[PDB]
Amino acid sequence: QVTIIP
Amino acid sequence: MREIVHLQAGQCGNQIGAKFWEVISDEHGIDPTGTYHGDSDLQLERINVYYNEATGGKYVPRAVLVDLEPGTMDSVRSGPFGQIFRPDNFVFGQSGAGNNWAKGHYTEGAELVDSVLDVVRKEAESCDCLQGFQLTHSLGGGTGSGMGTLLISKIREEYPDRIMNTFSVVPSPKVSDTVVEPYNATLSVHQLVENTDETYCIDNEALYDICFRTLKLTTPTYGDLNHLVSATMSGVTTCLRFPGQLNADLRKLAVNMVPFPRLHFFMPGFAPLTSRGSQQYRALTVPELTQQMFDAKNMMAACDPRHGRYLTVAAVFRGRMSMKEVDEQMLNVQNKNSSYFVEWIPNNVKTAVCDIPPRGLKMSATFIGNSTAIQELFKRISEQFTAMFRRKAFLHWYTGEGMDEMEFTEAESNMNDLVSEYQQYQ
Amino acid sequence: MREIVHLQAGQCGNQIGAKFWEVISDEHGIDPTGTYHGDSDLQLERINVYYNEATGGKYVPRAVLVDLEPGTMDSVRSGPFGQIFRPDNFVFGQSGAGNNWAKGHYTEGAELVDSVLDVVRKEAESCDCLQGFQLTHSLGGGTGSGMGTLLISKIREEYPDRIMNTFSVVPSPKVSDTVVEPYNATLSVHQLVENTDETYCIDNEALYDICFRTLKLTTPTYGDLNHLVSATMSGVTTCLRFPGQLNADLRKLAVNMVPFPRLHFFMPGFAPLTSRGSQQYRALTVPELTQQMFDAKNMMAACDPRHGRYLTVAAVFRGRMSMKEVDEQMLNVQNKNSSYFVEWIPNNVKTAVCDIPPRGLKMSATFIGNSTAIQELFKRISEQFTAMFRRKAFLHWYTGEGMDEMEFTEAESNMNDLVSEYQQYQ
Amino acid sequence: MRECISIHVGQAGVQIGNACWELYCLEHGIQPDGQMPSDKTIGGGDDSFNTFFSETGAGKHVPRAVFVDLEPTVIDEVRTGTYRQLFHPEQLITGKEDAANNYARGHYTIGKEIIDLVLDRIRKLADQCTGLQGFLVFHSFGGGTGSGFTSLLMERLSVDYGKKSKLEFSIYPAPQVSTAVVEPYNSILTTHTTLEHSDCAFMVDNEAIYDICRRNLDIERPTYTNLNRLIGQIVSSITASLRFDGALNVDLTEFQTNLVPYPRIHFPLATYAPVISAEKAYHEQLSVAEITNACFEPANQMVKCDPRHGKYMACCLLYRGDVVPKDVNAAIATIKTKRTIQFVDWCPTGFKVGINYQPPTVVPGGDLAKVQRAVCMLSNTTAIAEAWARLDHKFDLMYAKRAFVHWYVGEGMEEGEFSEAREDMAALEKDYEEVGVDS
Amino acid sequence: MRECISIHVGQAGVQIGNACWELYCLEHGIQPDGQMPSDKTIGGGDDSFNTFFSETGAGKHVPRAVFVDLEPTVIDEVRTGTYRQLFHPEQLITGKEDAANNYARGHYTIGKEIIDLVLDRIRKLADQCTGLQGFLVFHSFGGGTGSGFTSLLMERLSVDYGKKSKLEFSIYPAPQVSTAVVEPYNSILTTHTTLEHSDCAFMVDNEAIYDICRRNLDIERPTYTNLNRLIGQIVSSITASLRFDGALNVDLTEFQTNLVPYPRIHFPLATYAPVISAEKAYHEQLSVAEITNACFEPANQMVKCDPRHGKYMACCLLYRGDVVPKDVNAAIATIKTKRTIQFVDWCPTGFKVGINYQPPTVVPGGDLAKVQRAVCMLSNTTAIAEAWARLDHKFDLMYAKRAFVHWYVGEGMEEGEFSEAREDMAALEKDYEEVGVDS
Amino acid sequence: PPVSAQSAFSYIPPRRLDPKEHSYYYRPARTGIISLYDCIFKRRLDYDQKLHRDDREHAKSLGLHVNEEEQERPVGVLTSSVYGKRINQPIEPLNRDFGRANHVQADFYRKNDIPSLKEPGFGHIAP
Amino acid sequence: EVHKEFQSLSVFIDSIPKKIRKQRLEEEMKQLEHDIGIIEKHK
Ligand SMILES: Nc1nc2c(ncn2[C@@H]2O[C@H](COP(=O)(O)OP(=O)(O)OP(=O)(O)O)[C@@H](O)[C@H]2O)c(=O)[nH]1
Ligand SMILES: Nc1nc2c(ncn2[C@@H]2O[C@H](COP(=O)(O)OP(=O)(O)OP(=O)(O)O)[C@@H](O)[C@H]2O)c(=O)[nH]1
Ligand SMILES: Nc1nc2c(ncn2[C@@H]2O[C@H](COP(=O)(O)OP(=O)(O)O)[C@@H](O)[C@H]2O)c(=O)[nH]1
Ligand SMILES: Nc1nc2c(ncn2[C@@H]2O[C@H](COP(=O)(O)OP(=O)(O)O)[C@@H](O)[C@H]2O)c(=O)[nH]1
Ligand SMILES: [Mg+2]
Ligand SMILES: [Mg+2]
Repeated sequence: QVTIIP
Repeated sequence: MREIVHLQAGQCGNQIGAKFWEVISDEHGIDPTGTYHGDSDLQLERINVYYNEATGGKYVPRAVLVDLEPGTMDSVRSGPFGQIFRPDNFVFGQSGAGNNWAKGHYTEGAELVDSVLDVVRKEAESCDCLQGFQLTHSLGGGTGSGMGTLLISKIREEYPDRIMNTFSVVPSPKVSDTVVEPYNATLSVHQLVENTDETYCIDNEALYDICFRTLKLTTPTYGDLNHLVSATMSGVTTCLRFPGQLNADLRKLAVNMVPFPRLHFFMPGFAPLTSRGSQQYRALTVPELTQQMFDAKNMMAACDPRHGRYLTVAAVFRGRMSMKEVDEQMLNVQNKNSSYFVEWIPNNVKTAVCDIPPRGLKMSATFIGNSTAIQELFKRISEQFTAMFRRKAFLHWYTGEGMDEMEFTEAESNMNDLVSEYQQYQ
Repeated sequence: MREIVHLQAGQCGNQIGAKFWEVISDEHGIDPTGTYHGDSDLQLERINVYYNEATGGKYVPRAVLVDLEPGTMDSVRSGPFGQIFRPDNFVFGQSGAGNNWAKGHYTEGAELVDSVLDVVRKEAESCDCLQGFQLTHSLGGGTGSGMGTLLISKIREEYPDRIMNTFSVVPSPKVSDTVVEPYNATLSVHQLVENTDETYCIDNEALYDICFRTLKLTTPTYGDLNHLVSATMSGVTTCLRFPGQLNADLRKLAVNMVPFPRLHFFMPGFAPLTSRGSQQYRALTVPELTQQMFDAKNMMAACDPRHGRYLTVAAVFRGRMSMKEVDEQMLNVQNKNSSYFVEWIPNNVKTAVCDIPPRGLKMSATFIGNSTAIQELFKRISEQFTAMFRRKAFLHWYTGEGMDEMEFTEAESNMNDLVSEYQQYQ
Repeated sequence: MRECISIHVGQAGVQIGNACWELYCLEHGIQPDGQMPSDKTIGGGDDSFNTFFSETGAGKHVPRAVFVDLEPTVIDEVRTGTYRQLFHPEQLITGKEDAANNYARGHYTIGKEIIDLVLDRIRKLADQCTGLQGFLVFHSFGGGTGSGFTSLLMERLSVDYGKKSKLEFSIYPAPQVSTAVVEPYNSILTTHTTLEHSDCAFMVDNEAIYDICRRNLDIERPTYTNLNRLIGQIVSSITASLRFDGALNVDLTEFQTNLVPYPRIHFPLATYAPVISAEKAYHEQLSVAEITNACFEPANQMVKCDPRHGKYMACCLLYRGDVVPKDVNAAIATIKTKRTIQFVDWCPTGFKVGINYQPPTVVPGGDLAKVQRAVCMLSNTTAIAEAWARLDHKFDLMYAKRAFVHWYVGEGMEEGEFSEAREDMAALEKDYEEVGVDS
Repeated sequence: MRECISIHVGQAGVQIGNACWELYCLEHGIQPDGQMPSDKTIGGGDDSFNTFFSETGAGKHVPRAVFVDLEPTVIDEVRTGTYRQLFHPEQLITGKEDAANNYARGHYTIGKEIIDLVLDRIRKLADQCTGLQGFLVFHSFGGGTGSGFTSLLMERLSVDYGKKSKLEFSIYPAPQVSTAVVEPYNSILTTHTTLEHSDCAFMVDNEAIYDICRRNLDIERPTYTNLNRLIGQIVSSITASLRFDGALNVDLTEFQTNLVPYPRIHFPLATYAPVISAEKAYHEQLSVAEITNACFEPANQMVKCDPRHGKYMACCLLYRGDVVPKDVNAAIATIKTKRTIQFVDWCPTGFKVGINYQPPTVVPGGDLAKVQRAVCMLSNTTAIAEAWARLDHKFDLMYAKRAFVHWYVGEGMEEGEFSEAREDMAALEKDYEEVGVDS
Repeated sequence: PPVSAQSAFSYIPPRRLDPKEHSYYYRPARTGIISLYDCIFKRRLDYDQKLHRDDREHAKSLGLHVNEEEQERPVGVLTSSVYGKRINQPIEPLNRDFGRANHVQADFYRKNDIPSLKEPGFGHIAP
Repeated sequence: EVHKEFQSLSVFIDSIPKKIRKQRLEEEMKQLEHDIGIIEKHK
């Protein structure tokens, strides 16, 4: 539902 | 619900098979790990068709990967989706095929067929309601053709009431990469007409014209060529996995497009194809898609549709649209080209529609075509067979492994018999 | 709703047409990007006539760009409004014609005719109601007059009842830039008389004198001559795309000015053409442009109207005006000039008035004349052809490519017949 | 209970009909939306709009108009204009490509596609009427669609609806001003219909209204938006005895009998009076005894003819507004004492009158002034022998060398029809001289 | 206490029932959840919903239909979509694999293994009903399940329930548009059942309802979800006499006596009127004398047939909404005076009229408009045999080359039934010619 | 481009339209779509019921405020829009005295309820 | 800008570094669209 990237 | 067993054999099939499972893992949102990451809940409702539930919610594909050389295994397991296949499904020997039909069917293939047939029995009874069989191989190879048609003969002795979905890469005239390829072609197609129900023929030369003209690719590598086959590959089983307005299963396509037990050789197609230069200039609309399907340039086999007659056509659609526009241009193209089709079969074209288009696209379609223009694909190999048989060239590799010379006679007899039936029913 | 196809052939006709697509995109408010940046909803009311709307509200023209020298297309795509075309419609070869009529019609164009008819068939069977065509070329070279009239002969055979609107730039005596130029026009007019609905004649000499005296332009380059032609190019079809008080399409214009099947060559014109200084000193009223309309210096050809007789005259007006002013101003001109006009046709004027002018001007008009002044132009070309043909000069290029000597004598017979037709009614 | 059907054909008929339906809505108080504001059954007069409109259950009012054309570039202006809501969306009939100044295109090739949809709405509209009286078809002689399409439209109504009048309003080609060049060819083909399937076809030209606008209306630059409002007032005066109650009322059949003396003489001339601006009406008094003298002025008739060269057969004067019936009686006696006004000896009586108490209502933005009374003249004269003589000379010269013929024979219409229709108009000229000579 | 049992078989019958059961929940004010809140008129009306919904004592209402499909991919969207809580979990019977567009699979091989579940759920439903009236079975002749699973069901429901009526609503192949390929086979093999074990089979196609939505409702691109809403209105119009009160009601046994004159001539038409969008309702008014002439025109028939070539045999008119019986009888006398409507000699009286006191209800977000009345026409005629001639033409040149046969005999059939079913319609078209001729 | 090939008879930019007095209309140009990437990629998955070709969006005057801009202008740019301009400003009030009616149908023919056979009963007041 | 450049190149593909620059622009376009997609999808 959310975003995460390195 | 309804489950499909996938068999992969040969060098050509094993590369396409990694590209098979590349597409529908993205369609169903399956990671290389095996965990489902997606956004819609419609993808999980039919996931047993292609994947098996395992421990910890990880899915493993129901595919059997067989090759007599471990070299092709080292490529598929080290690829993008190489870590998803089951470690026990990899069955391999140690001696290469050597592009011989004898090393795959009579001498070396006989020892490994018990190992192959045991794993599929562990997979067939793992399915709840088995639907059909999907095999992918190359007729011009040694272990794709020699061992691919051996599995057809053994399995059809076990499951008589099933359906066969084979996808064969046929030989090409100018891009001939084997000197023994006309031998391995005729010795495979002789058993293909007997113990199958539909044979989907694909050629390499016709896929180069699609990349050169429709896509305008500067470097048409094998990573993009096999992906273009994969779109038609996952379009034939669209309605077994997704809801639709008019669902069509594989036995429904079988009754529609098979008038006689030996007129069952088809062609494939993929409808929404555009280039990078003309992305902003073409319109993704059903009348524009419909004309694209009936292009002579958009067929995957090196036989022009105009020099033959279309017996029966099927068109599996995807995406959301009104039904009558699909029902109109599939009728207009029948009336405006009446000399192309035949006169004794009303309603040559079969229409099917789904509800979910693929990712990264608006709508989609899939072309499946029966025609009398498949004569030129089989006469062109028969002429290669007769010129080499009269000089007995390269026959010592075949008589030296345990086959008589008379076996070449019925193989040439049946292929002249097969194209006789196409011409008699013209 | 009503449609016309556009085609561009030859180097001269391509850049004139390239100026055309810059002109109407301004009147319809289309940016070079392709978006609609305009202020009135009457432009979008009938915008499909020349444009195909792509999805997302981007508009592309209905144009086919064909030639033999791909360096010309590199200039057009680098132009101001060159980014809107369709690269799938782009047809080009590799060997130039070298200004040879036999090269464009029999040597090179026979292998390219299949690719140019397949792309005009894509834009015409996607149509709703098709009126006709607009092909721009010139009679001076081997590229524009060789295959330019070949596209006329192929389409008219396969479309029997349509309208052809070609725009031929006519060779001139003084400003000849080609030494084989009379040989290009004589072979081109052989099919233009028979196979064409109508032809506008444009002379490079008359475009200079309009720019020299009426415009008083310091530098009359090729960028301004095409804009001078393109104003008349968009003026002929204002009754199709814009509402007007007196509507008349091209076939209405076709039946008015063609009394006999071989007399369909029209002399065009534009109406509010002035200098920079005298704009403050003039008055824009409908009686004022009529005195400007009938000026022999304002005609786009070097055919003196006072040396012949007028068969049929037309005038398409634009902007708001009282319609009684128009009828009196082009009835008084027949009364005060009776010997010039014909006597066996009463009411020589056809009236057309639209309600929207070109932008930046209060109102505008367009002049179309069908007079017997053209016969001096035809006897000019036929005399220069006669001197060259009797000495067997410059026949060495054509004869070795498949040309016979009987066609040049037949072409002279077809020209001199047409000269006798015009003087027959004088 | 009394109704009329309005059909509009071609650009000339339809754009006149845009002026007709704006005059009709203001006369009854109905907005262009179609809803009567506050006049439902109170002050209503439910027969006042009944001859032209149709009331719905909600309260909307639907006209009796069937707009038909072979171009979209004329009909789509009212689909997007003010009157998109008044008309029924199936009444608005739209073609794809025009006959384009060709009789044979609008009669033989293009027209036959659409007529079965035209007649199917004529059948649909006629069944809603309790009692039908006649048609109001507007067209022009010169063009191709206005000549071609209505020629075979009337022959279908002549075989389907037998005993119904067909009041046709035709725009006639002027002797001097003319737009098309094939106009002499089209009118010769048109008049073959008017001699058999027509019962009363009024003819009007463009040139005479130009001069009336010049010297009476005092307009320097006359416009097509001003010709049509003047034509729309006459057709609103013909049907005045149906909307309104007068001293003596004339419905459609009553003035048909006393105007048509012979089966081949049914082309009367219409004239309106008084046509003045609002500048000159203070300085001019208006009385009954002089508005009818303005009718018989040689410069006021709306067809370019000289009535002093011809003799009259019958006349019809439909007075409106505050008109005393005695003042008409003294006005008729004034006319026959004039020596210039010539009548045939076989018609001792020639004047039919009509009075109505409804004064004219001018639309806002118009140029016609407010007058107490107005009179409309319908004269059946012999003066239009010369109007058909000059047009026959126009057709004779162009046909002598076979000009513009190869387009008409291309559609299929065989060349013998040009000779067949020419000798019919030769027979029509001789019919005036057969009956115009005294006994 | 007047009940109806409806069976939806195949992909077509189930897909209509999604839009069919949309209306019956809306008419009685019943939520998709299955409850009735404050929408009830007390003191009566309890039998209005007792025809289709049965009241579970907890307050839940469960429907009275059986959904059967050998393919689980269609019911799975009903089981998970909008109506998961409405239907009872045991009225959704599914199989294992589809019939694959084959009559052989749907009737012997896989159509036999699930019929004991299908027939016993009928027996559990029929015991609850105090008064059973008949069957309303929905399927398609061209399908594999529709041709298959109806044929042996009618072979077994006609011995369990002898004298009960059987009303059928099937989808027939269109003359030009046709989706599947084996349709000339599966249409021929189904009709051997219908002539012996089915009393009155109402038949429609797909092409004739595409174009009705084109120029009447002004929708250029209709969808299957638009076709099924229109068929869902007619069945609720046919059943409307059991639900509500009226001037004179026509129940199930009534209009089978009025429309079946011979044991083998029982194949009528269907017609609904008026079919308009929301925009045309305001302009054209809706009268009793107009909506009945829409039914008899050839353009509004929902089967691609020409009624003018045939000769009518018997009819039935079923008016709803505000209807006065004077208007109907004056409208019928209009019909009898038309020469285009032709009747046989042996049927002097041919019109049966039923009235109801309920206006139609429109679905939210639908295409149809709010109309204050309705009419449905159920016409027996002899023009149906023209539609069965062209499908017989499809069979003969396809069976001459023995095409598509090995898919049939390989499942358990015999080839001899192909000749037996072809000779059945040889005698059937012989019957319509022998009956329609005048004596 | 070459400077000799350049000319200043007609230099047309990507035209930002001037203040509304400078245009032939009183309308500024539409801003349109500001992102070409959004215009190309964010198309519509849906289809409309009433338009037959998805190529031509404005098929039959779909969503065009032509008459609205005509009434926003004081006088129209079309001659065909002259007729209905001044309806909202009337000159004379309507005359309704001489209008035909049906007093015969209003007084003689009644619908129903048969007043003769039943007593006046409730709510009857003598005239 | 990458789209304008790519449509600004000519129609010939014969030259080796012309082909290289076309391929490099195509690869940049694919990576660019992948970037925009993985930004836009999650929100
Ligand atoms: N009174 C009046 N006459 C008009 C109007 N417009 C055109 N006309 C007349 O109509 C004549 C020609 O007919 P058209 O307007 O072209 O219409 P048509 O007869 O159907 O001919 P086409 O539409 O071209 O087929 C011209 O000579 C004009 O005099 C108008 O708005 N008002
Ligand atoms: N009008 C209409 N026809 C439908 C609908 N759904 C299916 N059909 C028709 O059903 C016909 C054939 O039946 P099928 O679509 O094969 O479905 P089926 O009856 O279950 O047949 P099988 O799945 O093979 O057993 C098609 O030609 C469709 O026209 C629908 O919702 N509306
Ligand atoms: N389309 C396609 N064809 C392939 C591919 N790999 C091999 N082939 C074809 O397979 C033929 C040789 O097959 P081969 O490797 O000898 O098969 P094997 O000996 O049975 O493993 C060649 O003619 C190729 O055209 C591939 O990735 N894609
Ligand atoms: N108006 C205009 N005319 C041109 C232009 N370039 C060349 N011409 C004319 O074209 C004629 C030569 O025709 P040519 O170029 O040989 O025709 P081609 O064979 O089709 O290329 C000359 O007489 C020029 O006047 C231009 O940019 N504008
Ligand atoms: Mg017109
Ligand atoms: Mg099904």
